[PDB]
Amino acid sequence: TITYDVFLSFRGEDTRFNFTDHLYSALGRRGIRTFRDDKLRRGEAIAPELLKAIEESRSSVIVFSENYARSRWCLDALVKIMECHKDKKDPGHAVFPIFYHVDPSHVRKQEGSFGEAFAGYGENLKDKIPRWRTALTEAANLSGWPLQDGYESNQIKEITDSIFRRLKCKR
Ligand SMILES: NC(=O)c1ccc[n+]([C@@H]2O[C@H](COP(=O)([O-])OP(=O)(O)OC[C@H]3O[C@@H](n4cnc5c(N)ncnc54)[C@H](O)[C@@H]3O)[C@@H](O)[C@H]2O)c1
Repeated sequence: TITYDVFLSFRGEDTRFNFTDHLYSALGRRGIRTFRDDKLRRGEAIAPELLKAIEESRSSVIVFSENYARSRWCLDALVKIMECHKDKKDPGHAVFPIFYHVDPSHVRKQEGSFGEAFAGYGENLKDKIPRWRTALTEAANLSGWPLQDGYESNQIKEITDSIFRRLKCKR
């Protein structure tokens, strides 16, 4: 079953109210139905509604940001997104990564200030760190958009145009 065209994965502390919100609106203007979580959530494990939303999405757009790996919920959602890209067919789950002011290699290799996040995870999350690294490394190896300082409105326009074209070709 399919409900959304795009599941928007992002680190709220970094881009909730600014870049990802403008990206969310641009996707809507193109007729791309997008799930952008805005609910208050608490607890240890990721909310099941988010995992369910990923399963019912034709694709996921990941807004990688400096502190993305500092949130277990973002990493857990990424693991689900990549398990979906690999295992799901009819329809497939496309994955569009956006490196928002982060070096793509910092995400792929878990290096730089982006990689420092894994020092804060202890042995309570030993079993998780390998699937987290693998999901990050895999996601960073899909054709995306490295975004450095620049006119964001144009960056988002090119990104959502390319996603609109790719999703229409997948249908
Ligand atoms: N999947 C891709 O489209 C892509 C593109 C470039 C590099 N890479 C990864 O980086 C490694 C090294 O690449 P290189 O030797 O060409 O030099 P490099 O690491 O400098 O990358 C070349 C250019 O591609 C950009 N880039 C990196 N990851 C990207 C991605 N996922 N989507 C779009 N652009 C991306 C970089 O910012 C850089 O401008 C490769 O072995 C691969 O794992 C992947």
